Amino acid sequence: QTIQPGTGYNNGYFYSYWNDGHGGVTYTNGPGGQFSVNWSNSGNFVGGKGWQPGTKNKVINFSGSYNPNGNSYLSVYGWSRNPLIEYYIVENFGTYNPSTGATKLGEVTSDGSVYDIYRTQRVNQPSIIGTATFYQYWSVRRNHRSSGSVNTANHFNAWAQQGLTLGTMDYQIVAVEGYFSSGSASITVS
Repeated sequence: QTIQPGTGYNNGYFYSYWNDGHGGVTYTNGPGGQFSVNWSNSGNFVGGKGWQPGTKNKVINFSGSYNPNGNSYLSVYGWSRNPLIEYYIVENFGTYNPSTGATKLGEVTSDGSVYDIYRTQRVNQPSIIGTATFYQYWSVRRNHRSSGSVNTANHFNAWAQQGLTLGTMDYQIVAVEGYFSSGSASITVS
């Protein structure tokens, strides 16, 4: 169903939908691991389905239509505690590369493409544990796609070789994020 921001479980999967209050975004939970998002002149939002808690070796499958009209990303997104980390394994994006301004740590090959790895620090920003300071890890896919399989272990292992050591995994979802743009997406996670 079309819902206001919140989290929960729907048809077997965890979901999380958040927006900045700006308006212009419609999020709908669909059958199985499907979710749909339609936006027009939105603010900043994030919505998707997956698991709570996630794991360090989950192989995530996703398929569907992803049609961004401007700034947006389609990624495997989640958090870790001890250390507190917000991470993204970006599979596709619109007009803006999300790693812009981040520090490149290295590269990793996974699921048919090389990914560039970055890190950035968020100081006194909102998090799953409240206002805090933490790193944001990024794996950005070179060959954009809207369907496929993501072997999270390859990314976590690559990040570990670069110094990151994830601790307790919190939620882990396939998410569509939008940043003051428009677009449509219908994604199914499994």
